Amino acid sequence: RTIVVTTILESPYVMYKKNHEQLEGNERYEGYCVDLAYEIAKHVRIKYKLSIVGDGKYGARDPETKIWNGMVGELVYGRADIAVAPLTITLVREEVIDFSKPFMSLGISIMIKKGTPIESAEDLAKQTEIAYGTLDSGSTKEFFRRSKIAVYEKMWSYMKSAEPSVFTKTTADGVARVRKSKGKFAFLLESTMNEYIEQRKPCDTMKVGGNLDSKGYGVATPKGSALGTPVNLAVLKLSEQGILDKLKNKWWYDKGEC
Amino acid sequence: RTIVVTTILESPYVMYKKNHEQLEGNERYEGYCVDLAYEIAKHVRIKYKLSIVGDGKYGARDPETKIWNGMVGELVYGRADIAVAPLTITLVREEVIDFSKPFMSLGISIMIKKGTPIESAEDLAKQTEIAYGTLDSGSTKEFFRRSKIAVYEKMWSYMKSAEPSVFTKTTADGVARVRKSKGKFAFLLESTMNEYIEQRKPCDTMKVGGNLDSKGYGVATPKGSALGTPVNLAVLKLSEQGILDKLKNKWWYDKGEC
Ligand SMILES: NC(=O)CN1CCCC1=O
Ligand SMILES: NC(=O)CN1CCCC1=O
Ligand SMILES: N[C@@H](CCC(=O)O)C(=O)O
Ligand SMILES: N[C@@H](CCC(=O)O)C(=O)O
Ligand SMILES: [Zn+2]
Ligand SMILES: [Zn+2]
Repeated sequence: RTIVVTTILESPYVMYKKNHEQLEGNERYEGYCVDLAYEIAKHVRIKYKLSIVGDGKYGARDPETKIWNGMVGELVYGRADIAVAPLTITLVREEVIDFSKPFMSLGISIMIKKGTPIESAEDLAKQTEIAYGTLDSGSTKEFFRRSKIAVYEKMWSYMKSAEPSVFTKTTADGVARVRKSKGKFAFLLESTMNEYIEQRKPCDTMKVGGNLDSKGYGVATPKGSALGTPVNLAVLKLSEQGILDKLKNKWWYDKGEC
Repeated sequence: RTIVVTTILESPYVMYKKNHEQLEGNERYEGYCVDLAYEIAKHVRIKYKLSIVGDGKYGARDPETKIWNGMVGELVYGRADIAVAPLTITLVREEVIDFSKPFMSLGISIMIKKGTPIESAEDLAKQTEIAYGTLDSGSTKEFFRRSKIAVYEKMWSYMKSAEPSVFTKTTADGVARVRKSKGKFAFLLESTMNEYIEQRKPCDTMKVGGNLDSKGYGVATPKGSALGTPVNLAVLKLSEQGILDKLKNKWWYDKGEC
């Protein structure tokens, strides 16, 4: 009767509240997906408990063991009933889990430290003075790995072999690396995260250029699960009532520091 | 074995080829959705015949007879197997048909004749010198009808009662009205259509302001139909291989005249 909602610590989607160590259960957390989970659970009429995914990953299949990790894995192996997180709707995932229609629309983007001489993916691909990378084990990495587009192929060949590794284990590590590298590292990440960081002190990074693709995040359920339909309709209702727009404003812009 | 694909004449999604009267069947048509249909049918491995929806409408339920019209109706009553068209994914439709994940992301937008003193929905709502309207029987009209947001409520109250009618029967009639009204009519339509028109001679209209919402178009099938899964995966594959981006470029920008 209490359903398990797997999610991930990723600002501003899910973050610890300032006094979290003095709190328990759902009250430990705040952010866009915490609010999204509350609203969906209210429409679908369920009790639920937030659970930060143990391995801190979004979800990918190990090509050897064929085992899924991350939140995708929580759903696949029946350890979580729903995932409410910035989880990208992709073909390979759609084969093994279900997704609501998108609750946010976004694309892969470039983050630079301000002043960096880079305006586009082409600009990065044609030089080597500025290193660039992505989050490990997520959809952005897979994008470069799978792309058959020339410039992206070129970027992948550079990233796959770059030493020291340019694949970070969290988005926050990528951001720090941009910020500490004096313009010699750029980060490839989703425009939503990029746009949030750009609005936060020290206000030293910015998104450059257009997005590389157009896609969306979806609330996910195990394949064939009974919750999938209600959740989907809940997402569409929140979209049409403007709640999703409201929440984006709340967590990105209303508190903008730059 | 030959499946019926309902669609709608709406530039640049489906248009008559220049010498259509000398042609037959699928060869009569060209445009983004014609290409989209071809690509999906190739992945799903089906033969199909394009069929322009008889009533020229997207789809709405008559509140009296409770009968669905337009392409939604073609699917609901089993006269078409698939719809490939700029058909907006909405809650009420999702109750009676299925939709792939979105193949295009868009939002409601304002089109003005260039020079018109209007920058926003607020600007329209607070004056009456400039009339404004929408397409009849589509999702934009429903948006205003259903909105609980102040400015939009105000716009709806004006449109619902405006005389002569501001609800056009096709998008093209709305555009003509903007173009012939010397700045005294603005049109509320999806940003995709708005963006296409803006790139076409006489180059006398433009999109102003941000979009009013964020949503998407989806390929639609009757509820519970076996084609739904394959079509969905086909859409995600085309998205990830960049075909959808390619097609948008082909039909909007590559041939831009402004
Ligand atoms: N070739 C393109 O412009 C591709 N784009 C543009 C915006 C979003 C996207 O996927
Ligand atoms: N309040 C908002 O900004 C709402 N927006 C912005 C862009 C798209 C959308 O639905
Ligand atoms: N949203 C991504 C994670 C972030 C990224 O890969 O840039 C995913 O679902 O895998
Ligand atoms: N795409 C819309 C039609 C255009 C509009 O309403 O602006 C629909 O599916 O109803
Ligand atoms: Zn501590
Ligand atoms: Zn003729």
